[PDB]
Amino acid sequence: HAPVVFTLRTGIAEGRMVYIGVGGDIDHKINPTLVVHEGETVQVNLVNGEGAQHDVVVDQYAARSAIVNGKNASSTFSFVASKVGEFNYYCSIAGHRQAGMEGNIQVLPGNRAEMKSSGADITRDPADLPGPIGPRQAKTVRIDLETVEVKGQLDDNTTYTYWTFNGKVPGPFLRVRVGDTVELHLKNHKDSLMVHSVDFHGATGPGGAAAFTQTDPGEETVVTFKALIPGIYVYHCATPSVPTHITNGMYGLLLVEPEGGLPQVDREFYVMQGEIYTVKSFGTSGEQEMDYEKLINEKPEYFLFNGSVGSLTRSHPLYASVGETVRIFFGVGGPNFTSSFHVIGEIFDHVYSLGSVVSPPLIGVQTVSVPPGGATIVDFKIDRAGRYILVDHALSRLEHGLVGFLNVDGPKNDSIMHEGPA
Amino acid sequence: HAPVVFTLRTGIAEGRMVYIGVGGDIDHKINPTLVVHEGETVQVNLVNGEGAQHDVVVDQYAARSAIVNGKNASSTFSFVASKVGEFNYYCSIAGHRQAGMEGNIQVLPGNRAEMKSSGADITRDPADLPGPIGPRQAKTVRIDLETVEVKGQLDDNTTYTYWTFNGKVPGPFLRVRVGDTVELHLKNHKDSLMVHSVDFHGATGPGGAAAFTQTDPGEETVVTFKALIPGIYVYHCATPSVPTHITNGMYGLLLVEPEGGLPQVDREFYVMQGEIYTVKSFGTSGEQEMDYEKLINEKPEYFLFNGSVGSLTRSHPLYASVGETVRIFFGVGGPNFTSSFHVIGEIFDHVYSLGSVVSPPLIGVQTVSVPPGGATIVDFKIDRAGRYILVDHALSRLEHGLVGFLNVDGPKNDSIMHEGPA
Amino acid sequence: HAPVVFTLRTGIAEGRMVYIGVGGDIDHKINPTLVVHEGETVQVNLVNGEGAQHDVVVDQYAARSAIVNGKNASSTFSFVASKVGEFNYYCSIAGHRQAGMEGNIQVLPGNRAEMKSSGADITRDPADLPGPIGPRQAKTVRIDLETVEVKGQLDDNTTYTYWTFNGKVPGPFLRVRVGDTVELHLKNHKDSLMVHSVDFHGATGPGGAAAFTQTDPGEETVVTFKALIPGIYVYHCATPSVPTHITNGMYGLLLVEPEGGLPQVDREFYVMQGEIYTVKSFGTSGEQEMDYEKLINEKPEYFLFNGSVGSLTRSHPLYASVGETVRIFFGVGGPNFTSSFHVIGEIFDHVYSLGSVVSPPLIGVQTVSVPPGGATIVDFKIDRAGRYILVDHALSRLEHGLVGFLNVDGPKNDSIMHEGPA
Ligand SMILES: [Cu+2]
Ligand SMILES: [Cu+2]
Ligand SMILES: [Cu+2]
Ligand SMILES: [Cu+2]
Ligand SMILES: [Cu+2]
Ligand SMILES: [Cu+2]
Ligand SMILES: [Cu+2]
Ligand SMILES: [Cu+2]
Ligand SMILES: [Cu+2]
Ligand SMILES: [K+]
Ligand SMILES: [K+]
Ligand SMILES: [K+]
Repeated sequence: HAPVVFTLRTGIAEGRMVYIGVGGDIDHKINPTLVVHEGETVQVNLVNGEGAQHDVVVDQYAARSAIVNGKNASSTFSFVASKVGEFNYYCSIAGHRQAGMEGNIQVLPGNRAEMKSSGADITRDPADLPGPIGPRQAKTVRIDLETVEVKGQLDDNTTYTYWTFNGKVPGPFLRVRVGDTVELHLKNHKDSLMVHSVDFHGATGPGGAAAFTQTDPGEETVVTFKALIPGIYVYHCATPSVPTHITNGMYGLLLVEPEGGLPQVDREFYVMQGEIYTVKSFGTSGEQEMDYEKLINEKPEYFLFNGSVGSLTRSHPLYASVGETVRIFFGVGGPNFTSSFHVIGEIFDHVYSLGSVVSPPLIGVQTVSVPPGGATIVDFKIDRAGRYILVDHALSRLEHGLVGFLNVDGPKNDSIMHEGPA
Repeated sequence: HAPVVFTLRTGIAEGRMVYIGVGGDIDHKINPTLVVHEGETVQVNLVNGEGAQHDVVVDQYAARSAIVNGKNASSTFSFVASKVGEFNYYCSIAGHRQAGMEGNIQVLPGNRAEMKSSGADITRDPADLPGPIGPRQAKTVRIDLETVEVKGQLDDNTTYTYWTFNGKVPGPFLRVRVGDTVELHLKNHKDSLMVHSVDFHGATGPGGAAAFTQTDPGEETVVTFKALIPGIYVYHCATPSVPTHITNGMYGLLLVEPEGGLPQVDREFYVMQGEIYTVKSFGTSGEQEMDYEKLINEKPEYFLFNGSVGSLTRSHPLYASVGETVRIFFGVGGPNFTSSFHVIGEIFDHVYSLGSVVSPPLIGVQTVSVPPGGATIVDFKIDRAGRYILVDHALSRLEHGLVGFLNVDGPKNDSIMHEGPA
Repeated sequence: HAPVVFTLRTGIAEGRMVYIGVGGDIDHKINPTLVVHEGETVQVNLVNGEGAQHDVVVDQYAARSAIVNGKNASSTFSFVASKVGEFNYYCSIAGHRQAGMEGNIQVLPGNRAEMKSSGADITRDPADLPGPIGPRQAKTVRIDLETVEVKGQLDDNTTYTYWTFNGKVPGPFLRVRVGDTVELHLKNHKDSLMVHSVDFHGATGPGGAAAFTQTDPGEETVVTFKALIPGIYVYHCATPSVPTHITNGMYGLLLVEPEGGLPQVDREFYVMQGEIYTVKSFGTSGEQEMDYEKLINEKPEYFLFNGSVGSLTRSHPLYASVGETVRIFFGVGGPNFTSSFHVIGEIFDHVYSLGSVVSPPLIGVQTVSVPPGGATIVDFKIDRAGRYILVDHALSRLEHGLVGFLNVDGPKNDSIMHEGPA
């Protein structure tokens, strides 16, 4: 999977100069044992706590941080845990290892256990969308949405109150044809504390339907609307506080197909990015709560593909085969951040700028900016095997949970890319 | 209009466990009375101050926050104040109401009073722009700007020292034809403390004219420059500190029309987005001042359309009628934030990407990313009535002042969108 | 060149009411002497420290700040230091000058000394790139990169440990033709602490080559890959922590030319933007260190073109002649911020949107958003003389080191732009 990340701050604790764990399974632990599995890439973040000179050296891997001099000075490093066994990490500054700066890394055989928590799985499988529509004539299409507030899994051993369409994040991928009439039935579950609604960016009229869909707990609201313009549209709850309903999970995509349909492709995926603003820092376990000051001042703790940490890496990666042309419908619920959407190891053959399905897509593009409340379509042929990586290329976000895998099976070496000279 | 928002934090004050108001008319008040008008959507933000378990419950409205457990934990909720009267809000956790956590919501008949302050109205009416140039050959054209420093209204009961072109924000919409020779006369009002100037993105040469227009208070500067390339351009003061002059209000748009003009439209509108960085938190009344730390580190307090809170909702909303084709000239003065410009309930028929007027517009677009120092043009046919909502879809900005209304009269229900089934 | 900036906070120090220097050569100095050279533009930022009313008045220049009233209230102003000599600056509030609020501005003849420090010059000269490839057929091209960790100059009297391709930032501009087979040899210098590697956005396959290029210090890695799709591609180090390797300087551009080559142009330039996250605030001299909290929370201290403060203003400005058509290859290493790239005084004739070289470029564009992990190409005819200014139009970044000069010699006044009436 992604690197396993450990943060260590230096300090004086239990009477000695030591390292102290930050977050994860090591939170506030003195000289924590870092437990890792054979073959994992292990990342260690060292932050200087008290202002003495420090590093971290990993005894048999010859991996080390840079030296860190003043308070807050930091160094980050990694190594592949290729050998099972127990290995010391320690500070190499004169006297510090003797003063107390030493702990263990345990490299265990086997695979890391699956993520678990007391929360429900609220992730949307990225293969979970309707396929292309027929060559139909326009018609009336009934859509059902239910709004549910649910304790969900946010990360291993970490939970959060999500608010969702149909129990997952993003909500259902809706797919209709230009000219269709949509008849929406919105039910707000009876255990909901809040009113919920929906605004479709592909709808024309008051609140994008939100003026007709403010729905009390236990009740239903119904609204009919015409789909007048093809495009790939975000939709989201539109009940005040709107950025609050959105951060909690109430966002989705609505595709309005052009008359002829989109170009035919072998496989399509559904991916949306959002932020969560928790009182505790990213990586702290337990029951997380929303922090309003962080929300309104745009200070996110979690950045997420499809609802959760590890959603598209461990829970349900994308899977395709070599030679397939693939399409990702990519949307940004937000509420706030522009995504720089990129698939590492591949190139977008076509990018539907700003979600326009009528204009000719752009050709041969590495990375696309997608604003919150915006969506695009990217298509590309997969020429060869590999683990391709979905990222927002504001790469600090990798460490706030933002990473997905597109797994394509086949040989490591081929004529498109291979080790060694030509 | 837009929800009336109240922030309550919990804590201990006057010898009891209580709610304490934050900002607005309730700042620092204990168990404050929330005064509200019939028909308003009321939003309450609860932030846990001291770490006991809390909620807010509105007696008779069946409206409540989620329970908030640790310090900083937060819950936002809203409700429509449909019934006139006096209603209790209280904490439902055992003992907390008797302990002192209770206040009153007064729902008054009629409408909320207008916004007032000891500041001048510095807002640009969105219909305040010159219309299409006729068919003309290119000619010499005189433009007059005056830089004025003025105490303006920022919000209800709140003021700020604005720096402006001609006393409003954005400055005058300038409109010339490609090939025009522009003779710009820039006067700095004698009462200004600062020198002021102007850089047009549509100008070719030193500082986009800024090298020629550094103008001492009481002086006049004159520069002539040719408009070589059609487009929709931002202009702004360019005297150091340029971000300071921009945040204070010194930005506007220059349209350089292409040869046959832009497509004819029923109505054109002029809107610009910018930020203000105050010492005090958004929503705190009184005389506001610039915070330089917040400016250079991009931590805004106010995000604004046309200069002021309520600028395009209560002061000068956009007006149009059903069936009209409408144009928005939309620019970001900034200084720093890219806008995700979106009109809730409508779809952009045409988007002039990156403000290009020569390249073919994109078709059928929900949301347009516009950088600081950039502008765009969006055109759309308004198919039906409703109140349409201009926003930056980084939606936390909603609750920092960034919202606008485009009001279109007519029935709620029609064939394009109506309540109930098809 | 760019404004000389001094920051003063007010306070009580050494027993009086005074101004105190913040950063630069005045840091923590009481009533500091601001030393400046004839003809420089001087900017003073005044920040209220203790809460009494203050301003700053420059004697004889008649330049002053606005009055600042509460703690943190700020006001910036500037003046041109046109007269050599010594001039008092003082607070005009009653009693404050006698209470101690007074210092000196020393305006010296001649030019400011060149930036110096104990660090290596790590800046890429923007003219340092290979020119257009012949109209040859596809072939095998060898590329060599070495990854080196080096103490570099960040600013005058300030250094940082940069991690680089080939000792400069950005790395070498790489230039191949679509269809080429690229044989990349990556050497990691034996004095490196870290493994380093390479991900090319122009490569197709595992990690964009990163799966094949994790290189221990003192070792080499070789990988061959085909350039399948023309485009302007970012490449960067891809060893965990990736945003750490990127912020330290490991980013560059790879052009995969289309079959015909790019349109012919008179002069090409190579510019990249990135951020540095130091423990100390921007403008603090000395040996700087990375701050991981600032990195991962996206709170930068330096925004940089080509590696360093003053890199494109004083060290290696861009130079061209009137009449030339100029091309800038512009990319954002990041790791985090999208750039609003603009050349003050010019307009882009052609913008290759999202870095697509297959799609028709956009025409007549003032400013372009470039995401981190993305690049574009902008072409423009320079019609007349002037000092043109490359900026990211999120203009607070000017004060964080983000500015560049394009120098075009010739007359100040002409038909395109001149002082006085038409
Ligand atoms: Cu140590
Ligand atoms: Cu909702
Ligand atoms: Cu929306
Ligand atoms: Cu309580
Ligand atoms: Cu000005
Ligand atoms: Cu500008
Ligand atoms: Cu004073
Ligand atoms: Cu590296
Ligand atoms: Cu990348
Ligand atoms: K491909
Ligand atoms: K419409
Ligand atoms: K030009």
